[PDB]
Amino acid sequence: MAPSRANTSVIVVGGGGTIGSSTALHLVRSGYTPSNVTVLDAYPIPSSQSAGNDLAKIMGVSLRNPVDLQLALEARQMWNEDELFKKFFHNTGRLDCAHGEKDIADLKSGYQALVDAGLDATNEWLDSEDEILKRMPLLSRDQIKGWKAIFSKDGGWLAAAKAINAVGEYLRDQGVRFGFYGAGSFKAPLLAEGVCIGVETVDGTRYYADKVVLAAGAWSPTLVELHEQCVSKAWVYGHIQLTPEEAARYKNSPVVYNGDVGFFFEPNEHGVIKVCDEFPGFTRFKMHQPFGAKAPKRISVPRSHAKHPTDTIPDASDVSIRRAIATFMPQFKNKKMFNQAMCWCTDTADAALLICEHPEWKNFVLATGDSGHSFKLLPNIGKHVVELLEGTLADDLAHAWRWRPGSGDALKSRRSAPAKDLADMPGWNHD
Ligand SMILES: Cc1cc2nc3c(=O)[nH]c(=O)nc-3n(C[C@H](O)[C@H](O)[C@H](O)COP(=O)(O)OP(=O)(O)OC[C@H]3O[C@@H](n4cnc5c(N)ncnc54)[C@H](O)[C@@H]3O)c2cc1C
Ligand SMILES: [Cl-]
Ligand SMILES: [Cl-]
Ligand SMILES: [Cl-]
Ligand code: NA
Ligand code: NA
Repeated sequence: MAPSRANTSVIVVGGGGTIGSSTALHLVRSGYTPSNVTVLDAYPIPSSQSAGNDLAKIMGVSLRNPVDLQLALEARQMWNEDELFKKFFHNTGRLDCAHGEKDIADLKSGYQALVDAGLDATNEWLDSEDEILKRMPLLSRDQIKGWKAIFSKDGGWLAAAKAINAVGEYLRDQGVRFGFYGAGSFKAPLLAEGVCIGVETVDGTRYYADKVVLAAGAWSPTLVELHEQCVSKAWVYGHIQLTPEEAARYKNSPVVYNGDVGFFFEPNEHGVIKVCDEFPGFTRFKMHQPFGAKAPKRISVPRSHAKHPTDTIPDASDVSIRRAIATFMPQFKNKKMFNQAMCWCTDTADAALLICEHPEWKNFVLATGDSGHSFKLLPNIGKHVVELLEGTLADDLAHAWRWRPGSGDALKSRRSAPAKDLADMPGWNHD
């Protein structure tokens, strides 16, 4: 007879990443026996190639629809109040800025949506250079001519690697089982007459459990057949070094974001500032056969920086990140950029998550579709994956997250354009 919580075993594939580690965290917190939880990943938690594993990330701009609202609020509560996560959230505030008549109009209606969702207390509209420089004087009046902004008091950045590592340490201490590398890289579900009973990894190690969760990020559509519900894309970052004097000047600075430029935020403990641009992402299409598809298909397969650490970023991304520096930090415009790299995410057509049982395999549950904006949900997203496993997922979440092949083009998703492909963007490959 099929089990209580204490007797239920769960494998989390990709449990070294954002959604996976959250899932393992909430299994244990909700009272699964730790030894009954297995975390499998290609790399040790925090996984080298996890989009959530770098020294610092920003919370980022919320999406403006009610499910994302509720998730981001859940997350915010936990980043403020959860003893595990609190210490890694740096509540510097955020400026979401815009320039151009269309962009500013969209920013303003976005602002109104926030007011109308009841976030008026923590968001203010800034309608001049002066009001923006008040919130961050270190911005350049020349550069932000005619900018307007939303300032969010609740915004900030996240010691992301440190957070996932704290989760990993907690899982470890509690007695979660780990397999990494050959013993952690998913190859295929184990199936008994149409029902999933485990997974086999690349090196042929077999694991058995009552539930399997595929939280494999950008790799999810490469591992099992998803009929293009998820299309995986790379974004880019670089770093600049500030002197101790400069770093101290920039300390406690808000996150600054502009959708036409990119973002940056305060330097870390080592006086390093991370800079990103904003763009529709890059695919890397090639032939690959997920499991559960008759035949190899052209799909976007991440080019992993962990597998290929000599990779950088396309020349065009160097140019766009440079432009961001020159706009945000004109006085640093000559600083050398280092540790430029790509991180991989996976887009759904509607940019909502894909968290559902796989129609073909009972007890095989997808938890992916992160759509380039889910790191903020590290604290909370696992709770809802567990809910799904337990049949208790709220209706609206289950709906937003449901299986939905053929329901839109994820290559474009909600971005401004279909992603370009790395094959056509020179300068990242240094083999
Ligand atoms: C530059 C950049 C800026 C971003 N900005 C923001 C932001 O401001 N705010 C925000 O909320 N989000 C942001 N995102 C997105 C955020 O990083 C992701 O949405 C989130 O981290 C993805 O979570 P995930 O668990 O789906 O994937 P990941 O964290 O990448 O985890 C997937 C895991 O699966 C593992 N895996 C892969 N293949 C296998 C296999 N065969 N077997 C076992 N395991 C496997 C991987 O090793 C990895 O650990 C940003 C991302 C990038 C790259
Ligand atoms: Cl932010
Ligand atoms: Cl300076
Ligand atoms: Cl490759
Ligand atoms: Na990293
Ligand atoms: Na200034």
